[PDB]
Amino acid sequence: MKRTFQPSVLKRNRSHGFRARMATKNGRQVLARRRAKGRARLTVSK
Amino acid sequence: AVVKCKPTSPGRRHVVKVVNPELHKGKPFAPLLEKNSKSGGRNNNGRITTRHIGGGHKQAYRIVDFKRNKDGIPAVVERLEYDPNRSANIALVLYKDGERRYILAPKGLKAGDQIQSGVDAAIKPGNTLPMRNIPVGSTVHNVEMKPGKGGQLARSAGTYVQIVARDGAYVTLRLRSGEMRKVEADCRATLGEVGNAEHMLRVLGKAGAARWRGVRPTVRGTAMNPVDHPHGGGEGRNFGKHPVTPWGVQTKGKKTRSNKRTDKFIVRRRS
RNA sequence: AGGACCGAACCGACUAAUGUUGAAAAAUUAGCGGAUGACUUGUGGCUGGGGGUGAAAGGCCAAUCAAACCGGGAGAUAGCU
RNA sequence: GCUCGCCGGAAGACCAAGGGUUCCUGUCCAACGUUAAUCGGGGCAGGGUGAGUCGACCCCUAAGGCGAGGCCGAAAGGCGUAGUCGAUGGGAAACAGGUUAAUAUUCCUGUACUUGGUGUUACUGCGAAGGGGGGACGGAGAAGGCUAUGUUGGCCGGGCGACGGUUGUCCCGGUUUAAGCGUGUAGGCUGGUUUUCCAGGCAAAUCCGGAAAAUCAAGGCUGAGGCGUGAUGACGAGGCACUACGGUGCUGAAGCAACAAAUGCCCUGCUUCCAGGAAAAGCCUCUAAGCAUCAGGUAACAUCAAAUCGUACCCCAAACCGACACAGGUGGUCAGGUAGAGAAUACCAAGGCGCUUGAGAGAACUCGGGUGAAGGAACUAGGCAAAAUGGUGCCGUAACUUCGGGAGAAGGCACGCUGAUAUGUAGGUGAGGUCCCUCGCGGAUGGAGCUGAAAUCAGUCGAAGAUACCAGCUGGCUGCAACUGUUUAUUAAAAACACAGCACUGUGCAAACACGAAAGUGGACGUAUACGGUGUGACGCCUGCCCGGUGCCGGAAGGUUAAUU
RNA sequence: AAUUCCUUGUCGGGUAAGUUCCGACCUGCACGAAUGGCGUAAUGAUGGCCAGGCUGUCUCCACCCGAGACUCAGUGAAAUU
Repeated sequence: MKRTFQPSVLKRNRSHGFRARMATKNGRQVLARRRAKGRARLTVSK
Repeated sequence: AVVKCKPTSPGRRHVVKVVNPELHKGKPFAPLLEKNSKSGGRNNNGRITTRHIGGGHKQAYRIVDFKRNKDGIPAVVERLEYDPNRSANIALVLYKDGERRYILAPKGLKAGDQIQSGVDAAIKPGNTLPMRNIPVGSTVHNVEMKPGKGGQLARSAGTYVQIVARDGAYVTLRLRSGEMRKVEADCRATLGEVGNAEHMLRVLGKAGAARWRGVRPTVRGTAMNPVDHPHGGGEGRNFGKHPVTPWGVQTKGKKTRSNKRTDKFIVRRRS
């Protein structure tokens, strides 16, 4: 049976990449929250 | 010619085809072609705005000349062609100077016929002149509404217009819908009718034929749930309300013309 | 010639048995339907929650849908256990 | 190591996606492996990925995204022009052999090819963000000509049989070779060259398009395969010597023909139909502004340059998605033998495996199968399940019907092997020879050799000859829906939803309508034979009566009635 | 009647025996003409009924071939309380 997660690197970066987060006001607020919390990995870049 | 297919299988019993051997059996004129991508009834917001649109056969757009502003240069018809973007056919013409263009095919035009446009043009089918120089009571097609922008009326398969009177700078016309409209006596019009009269006698014969045209199936509305359509549902087939669109409009007599901007070029709207 | 006929790949899911702390949070075995088309499939793209999409079942929208998920108002209110 | 069993259109081989050292060698057995473990995709250490030609980057664009100014919007922000990004598509070049414990079209040997820069010589009209050509495109069907590949014969090497026979019409094995370069065939398309003129291609133009003459018909383009060369080479079954019995030096015979034949190639072709089938650059041409003893352009030779990143391994699976070493899911490529219509099915080749608990016993009962006396649906809500029918050719076939169907209706007969007709027939393929020629990959004639159906007659074995696998039960009456299709992923596949057809009604274009505070976009680069909404639902015969109520469409005399004054 | 409460309406067909099925009758509780009426060849993993063939479905079960169940060695769960 086909499951929900079908990996694809190209789509992963275009949907949740660093540059995708910096392209909108709301996306830049996601990074600000994660920086304040101290996350070691801000995005899924690599 | 109208041809009825034999019932060799279900889906062919009721098929009626219109065949015209005069059409060109070859590729069209490349220089007068353009890309035409499908939309699916969706606008720049990505939402569906017109339903029942989707799929179909790939098509290319033919650049047709609706203005006919080349005066004083006779042209000769080369061949008739099939146009997928419209119900009527088109004709490829060649001017003396060596230019080619596409025009709507009149009723009785063939290969080799001569056409011309201008004030001094002859009164023959295929010629375009301002309505000021056209006699009253004659039949025309591809009528301009404002001088210089190109024809917009009577462009379908077998449509035409009739000039009924000429009072001043305006001419009164009877449209195919029966409406009495008047436009300025400076708009160009083409003599004759658009010849595809047999286009109305075709019978698709099966559901798949409609899908080839890009038409998607229509759901009635009385078969839906109340949350989806005013006609809603019910135990069985109830329908105890007045007919109505989605979004709540009558659909059974309620007029919806609310322009009020022109309100002068209409006399005998219809019926 | 054909939304034509028989039938593998491929796409579906009508019947029975098994399984039901299963091999599997929907499968296996034996039969079954379509199979040049309103067909099927790879890669990428667009439509966002009182909104989308829907050959229309209140179906589907990340194992969740008569109003998704995450955080916040929030220690909502509970004449009831 | 010797046997046995299983897969073989995969359970074999090579990749993309995804994973990220799982790859190779040495060493270790606590934990991990559903048991033991000396073993492992486990622990520890070392080693391994070599490119001008493969891919990425790069040049070009599709859907779509972003978007200087701009338009619009309380703020945030939305749309969009010039532009700039975006493959799943277009765009230059390498083949065979050898080699490592682990990489190679990347290293080695042999033999090739492509695009640029600089320089020399000779001859010269060069020049763009512009014009034209080209790139450039659908479905189905029909053959013909070929190759991959297979079979047999010939040839070369070896063999004479654990038990009757086996010096022959006997047995086993091999019989292989590329890109490139030259030739330009089967076949496809198009009539050529010359001169003058012209409201067109945003200006120009020798180019494209158009018009009028003259002169010849042989001109050109495209094109699988074959042949030659590459190759006095490489490879090569088997021998002879090192020899830790793990392997390398040296040497090495034959290397031809016929027939059969693709879903691959000629073919982006040809024929035909309606639903009428991407874009841009590279590339080939034409000139403008400009520059001409320069600069640039064409050809030959020499020389230099071609960077950077990926390359191990798994990839229908124990390494990816499912919490697992999980009977599930996952796109592309390669396609041997006998029988067969076949990529079905049965047994096999190359190759790969026996699925990570075993040993005994031979109770009830459960699961998956085989057979059955007499009866044959008496079972049961119901023939659920099971049994049964099953192939090819010929004969034959009802009611009804929209004349196509119903129909494979139903039903009946014949099927193996051997010999002859015919020491292998009809047919297919086609050598030598003879003659001719525009002598060439030519044509006519010619028939050797090879290959090979079906039918009839006679004989013969068994209980049974479509013997295995494979492979329709059939008929009569009737409700509903015309039909092919669609639907509750995970208890409902239907009489429900679609449907062609029919009717009513709205809409004259800045259309109605829909998404949007707006701009704007879809409808549509469409124009009433068009588009939206609603009901009905092929086709045939038909669709009656009622406008009081509610809605919708018209009408003006009167009464009543808002803000305002 | 996919519509009929009374109801297994009444008569005929089929069966030794038919609340179902088929054909008529009309007392249509409560059919009816595009939320269409009545017919209709072909089609259907659609509903009901009757025959031929066929059989372990059954009268009524018997034997046999395999995988578990049982014994030995290794590893070693769960609901509940």
